Amino acid sequence: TXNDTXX
Repeated sequence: TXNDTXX
């Protein structure tokens, strides 16, 4: 759900 660890 963002940039840190994809998601």
